[PDB]
Amino acid sequence: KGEELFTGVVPILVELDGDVNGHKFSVRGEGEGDATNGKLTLKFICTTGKLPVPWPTLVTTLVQCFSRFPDHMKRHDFFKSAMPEGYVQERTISFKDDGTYKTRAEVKFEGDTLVNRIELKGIDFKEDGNILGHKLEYNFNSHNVYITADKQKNGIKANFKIRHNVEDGSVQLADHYQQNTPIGDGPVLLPDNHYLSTQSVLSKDPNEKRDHMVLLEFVTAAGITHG
Ligand SMILES: [Mg+2]
Ligand SMILES: [Mg+2]
Ligand SMILES: [Mg+2]
Ligand SMILES: [Mg+2]
Repeated sequence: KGEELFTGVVPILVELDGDVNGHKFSVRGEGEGDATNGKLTLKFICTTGKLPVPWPTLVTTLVQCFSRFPDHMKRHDFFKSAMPEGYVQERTISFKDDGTYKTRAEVKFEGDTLVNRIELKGIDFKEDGNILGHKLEYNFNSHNVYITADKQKNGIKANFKIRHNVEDGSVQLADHYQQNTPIGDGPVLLPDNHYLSTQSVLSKDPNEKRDHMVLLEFVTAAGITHG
């Protein structure tokens, strides 16, 4: 159990219910994860019609348990150790000079499937800013996510800044503050100030008529040799 549950290719299910400035929407995703290789392959669909925000702004919200960990650090993998009961993942995403997403998700196994279920509330967005104005490019940069223990709630925190490319060559910053807490009541592995590195590629299914996002991710864990 724990890391043993990720030994092969694991089916994934993602469900997001969103409300941004009162615009409600839903997203459903399906695909597979291979933690041994740090590989994720997912396809997301907006089931309610058109997405009212850019797909990229939802990437980080839409399963860090799939990171590839080198064998010595595996005893610091909070995310797999909390499995299969899972963890709660909460974020405040503050878009620079624009609005804020508040997210609460539960990540856990439902049988053989790793499930990420999310509620997202977005507030204070500008009607013709980069988000509601859809001025973000359909691409994604690579980011490191620095993970620190928070042994008071028996979990981890992370702070990181996502850089979204804007169609005019500027970069829309999305400041992320993240908290994860186990759902189960037992002890879990806590990290020694490590980081997760992620790389993402966004594309489109040519046969798909619905508003959608195909996503391929690498994700790997690594210790901080120095700053
Ligand atoms: Mg719906
Ligand atoms: Mg988009
Ligand atoms: Mg890309
Ligand atoms: Mg939490």
